Amino acid sequence: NVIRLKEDKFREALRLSEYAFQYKVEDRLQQQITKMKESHEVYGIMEGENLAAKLHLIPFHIYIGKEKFKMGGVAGVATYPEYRRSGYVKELLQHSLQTMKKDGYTVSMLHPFAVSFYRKYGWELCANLLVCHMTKSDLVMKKQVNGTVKRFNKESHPEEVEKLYETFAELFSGMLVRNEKWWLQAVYDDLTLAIYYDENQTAAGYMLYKIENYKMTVEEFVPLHNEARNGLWNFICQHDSMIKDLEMTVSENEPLLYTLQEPRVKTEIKPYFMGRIVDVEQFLKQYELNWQEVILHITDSFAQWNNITVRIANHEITIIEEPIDKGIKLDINALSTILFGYRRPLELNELELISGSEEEIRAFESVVPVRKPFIYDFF
Amino acid sequence: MNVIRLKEDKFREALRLSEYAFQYKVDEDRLQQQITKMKESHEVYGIMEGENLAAKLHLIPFHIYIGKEKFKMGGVAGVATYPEYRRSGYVKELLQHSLQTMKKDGYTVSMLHPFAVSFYRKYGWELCANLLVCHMTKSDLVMKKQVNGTVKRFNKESHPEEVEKLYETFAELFSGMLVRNEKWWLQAVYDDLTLAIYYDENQTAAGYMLYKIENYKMTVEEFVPLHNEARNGLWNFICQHDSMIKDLEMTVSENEPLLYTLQEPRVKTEIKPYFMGRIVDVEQFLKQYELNWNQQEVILHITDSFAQWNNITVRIANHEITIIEEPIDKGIKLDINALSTILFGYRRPLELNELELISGSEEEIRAFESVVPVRKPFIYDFF
Amino acid sequence: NVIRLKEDKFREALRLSEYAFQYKVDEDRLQQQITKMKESHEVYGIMEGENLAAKLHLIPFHIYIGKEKFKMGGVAGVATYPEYRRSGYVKELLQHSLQTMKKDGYTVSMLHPFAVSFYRKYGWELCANLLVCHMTKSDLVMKKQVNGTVKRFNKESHPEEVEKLYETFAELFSGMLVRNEKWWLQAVYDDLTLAIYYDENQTAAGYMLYKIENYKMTVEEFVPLHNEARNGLWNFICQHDSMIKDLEMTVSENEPLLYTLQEPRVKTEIKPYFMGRIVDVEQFLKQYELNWNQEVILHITDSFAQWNNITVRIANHEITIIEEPIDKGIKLDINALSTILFGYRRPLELNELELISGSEEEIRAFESVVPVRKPFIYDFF
Ligand code: NA
Ligand code: NA
Ligand code: NA
Repeated sequence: NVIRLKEDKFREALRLSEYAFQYKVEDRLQQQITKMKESHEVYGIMEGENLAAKLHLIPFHIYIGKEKFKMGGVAGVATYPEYRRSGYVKELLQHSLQTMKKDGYTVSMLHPFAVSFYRKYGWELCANLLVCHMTKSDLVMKKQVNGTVKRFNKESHPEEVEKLYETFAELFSGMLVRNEKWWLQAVYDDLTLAIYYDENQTAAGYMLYKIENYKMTVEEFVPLHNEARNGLWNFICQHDSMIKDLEMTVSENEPLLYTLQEPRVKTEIKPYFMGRIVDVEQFLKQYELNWQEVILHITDSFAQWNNITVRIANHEITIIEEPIDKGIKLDINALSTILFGYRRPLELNELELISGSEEEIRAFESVVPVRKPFIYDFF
Repeated sequence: MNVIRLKEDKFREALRLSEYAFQYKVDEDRLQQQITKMKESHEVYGIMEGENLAAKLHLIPFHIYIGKEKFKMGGVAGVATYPEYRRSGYVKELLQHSLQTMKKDGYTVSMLHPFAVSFYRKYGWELCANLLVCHMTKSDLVMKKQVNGTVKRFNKESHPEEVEKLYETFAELFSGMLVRNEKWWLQAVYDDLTLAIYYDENQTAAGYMLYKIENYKMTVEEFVPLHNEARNGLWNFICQHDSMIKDLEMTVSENEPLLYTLQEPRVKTEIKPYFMGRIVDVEQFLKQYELNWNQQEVILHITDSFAQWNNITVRIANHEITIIEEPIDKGIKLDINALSTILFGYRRPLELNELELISGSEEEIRAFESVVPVRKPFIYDFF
Repeated sequence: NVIRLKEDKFREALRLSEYAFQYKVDEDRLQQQITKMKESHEVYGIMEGENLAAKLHLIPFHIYIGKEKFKMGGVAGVATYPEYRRSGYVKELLQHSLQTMKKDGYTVSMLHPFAVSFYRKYGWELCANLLVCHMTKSDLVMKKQVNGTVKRFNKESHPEEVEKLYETFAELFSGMLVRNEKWWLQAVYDDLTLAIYYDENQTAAGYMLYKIENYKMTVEEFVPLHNEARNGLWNFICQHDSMIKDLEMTVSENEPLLYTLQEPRVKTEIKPYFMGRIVDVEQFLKQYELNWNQEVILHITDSFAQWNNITVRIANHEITIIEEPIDKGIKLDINALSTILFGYRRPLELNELELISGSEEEIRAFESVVPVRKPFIYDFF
């Protein structure tokens, strides 16, 4: 059934992409082709002579703290409506899971067209974006800062912005590992980069932004300390004559709004991305917790191999082959969201999506690290 | 030297100032109702410019829940001045006065809704609670599995005494929730809204909600389930209005998990800073305040520029909260704003360190963060 | 289960009307609802415990199907409080309303649906459209002048002659309400103004009901008996040209007025409006005149009104009921019979739509006998 698409069928694949996501790309068409050859694994199902459905699996890595996890990005999932009754996407999604397990992808992330559809197959919401809007009046400067701000574009890409990013990302779970090639091909789009440097010319924070029709849209705001935060804010304030509206995309852990003269500004939390644990035993081999014991009875209706019972005790992870009626029963969706830090054991317990004794939940709540998830990227 | 406690004959004049300052006209019937309110449950302070009331402030005696513990709370409300008088900063005088009164009377904490955050920040208040407002459409109203209980409806004239305990058990989960007697429910909460209680299999109350429906839109102003069954219970009740509504709007705490359970959880969801709180007397406040003992000593050097009795150094060690007389350079330096918002649970010692509004060693602050309870602030009332 | 509500519960019923339909009735105007319900409504309900859970009003009516007046049961104000929706009490009430209508001799039933799909399940079908069109100032172009005159009237000046005008119009259609003087005053007038066109001889020829507010004339009924009246009424609308920026008119699908404009391409929508149901087929057919200008046998299904699961013999200018089984003939349900007999959807259409089965012979014959009268209702309840 499921075949790995070769170079010939790529135009056909993109014709389905163009149809499902209602856009028309002609010269930029060869970029897509290339991106696919160079960094995607494109999977399809044929009906007769025609490509009926596709899925892309992009090899990635993510940060869960300092630890890098091989992560399989699911993207461009699509089917022509006439073949929807066949349910080809299900077959493809199952196949990608098997491929991932086989290649050593412990974890998967995707951007849902609908959440309920991927929820069905084990993916779960795992990260938000905070979008906040301010106006001209909000642009009050903080105390003068000693360092300097400098501006760059795709062409002037400074290698040092990559370190800044890494330092930031390691504070979270689910941030994408950005190589130079990623930065240039995916991050800049139509944006302008600005880096704040401290008193002795050390890079300390960065932002990605654009200005059009009197609106500054700030896509990434990354300060490593308050000085950097202050330095960058002041830089923004220096645009006050040009801008009527400011829009910023940040993490929930970003405390900038609090410092404003009038902190009651428009601020929306949008669930953004979904994640999934692919190979549990292999995932927990890498995952560091916080240190009576914890037994997890994990269920997974789409990936057979995650139907396991796990023992988290004494700085160790072990698989209980023939378990007993004791410990926490949970879903792969629940496990995935919990281990990303998106929902807490207690929360999903209140919601009745995981089960256990009062004591047992308290123990679980205690081992999962408190680190919050975030992803600044798109695919 | 300027502030007087307004007597009954001036209450009417105060309301002409209220109406001017908050751009509304009281209905003639309500006027006497607003006077009674003020006579009974408000202490109204003003400053005169000759013959006329120039500025005013209401101190409302309240109590709040911080966990299971009830703190005497000074509700600051109706702070107003006429524009022709605004140059003289009468409001600053009134507010400084209310603080002196609150200390005299044994209030430990104070809360207000600000016309401007910046203004009250200067005199010691900080933000302490947010509201989360969310908007759904008809297509979001998908039933959850059926529960074996039932929902009943109520109005002001049918006020059921179980709602009071439903509220209380919810409030006790948070910091800053208002303590509500019958009078308060009847006079301040129902407004134009409808009450609906969920009852379990045994006809036992398990959760409530307050809402109204106008022009195809349900505004749910309070949603309070005690457990998941009552959450589904009330949710399915909302859903049973599917034919009636295009739009739905709920005001909840950032702790309400309902959103996560929706078919398409990416709905419009906005966190607005709502309310401000201030510790009035630290020493008295901390005597009532349960901390989280589980790993080194924590000293706090507290600065309060407008209440000098809070300019103290605090020792948090053993199980005691002691006070240190000797001037010592060791420990955390923070101000009363910082301390208030921390103890409300609104911002963490860690967050305020990163922002450099408090200061100490990594270790000192790690242990500060450790002792302050994980409880979340919330307030559902308005005054 | 179902009780006929007494005077004493009418206040409680209105609280359910205020809830389900989202409105607050006035202090004084509350009593006029109570009165109306006493006087001309049969208000039915089910109780859960001590509380009213669900309600249905049956309003005794009569309608025009051509010149023939049929007794009509108007279903109005159907509602349930949401915490009882699981109990399906509205179903119980609709079933009960059907039995009553049967026993009392109502042959047909009409209602305005909050949701069509709901009433279809129980046998009601769409049976009438409204046509709404909007014009602007530049559309109010005078026609040639006519010899007749127009007079304005209100609730208190109610002229008897409008009643005959309405009747003459009503008789051309199927589904129009029979309007007594009382209905006119208490339901038709509202806040509207009656204008009447009189001809050369000072004989009433047509009427309109309209209101003008914030530069919009809304015409809710436009009823010219002949073209002189059409023109006369239209000229009267045009004299308001310095007063209006927008003109809204509700008319029957068959009102040709728009064809006559300078620019007939104005905003114009057909809206499905009302629903009807044949309550008792056997008794309805005894009054229903057909077209005999060849054998027509109908197997009728009605999953909600049991007494309607019959096969009708219609032929030899006659009406009989075949107790004997035979598969030959037209199979249709009550929604299909109902919509066909009002003249809303032809047999030919419903065949193409696979909603009725049979041979070409029988269908073309069926299409032949059902008269070509178009349905319409200018009223609301
Ligand atoms: Na981005
Ligand atoms: Na409220
Ligand atoms: Na009408």
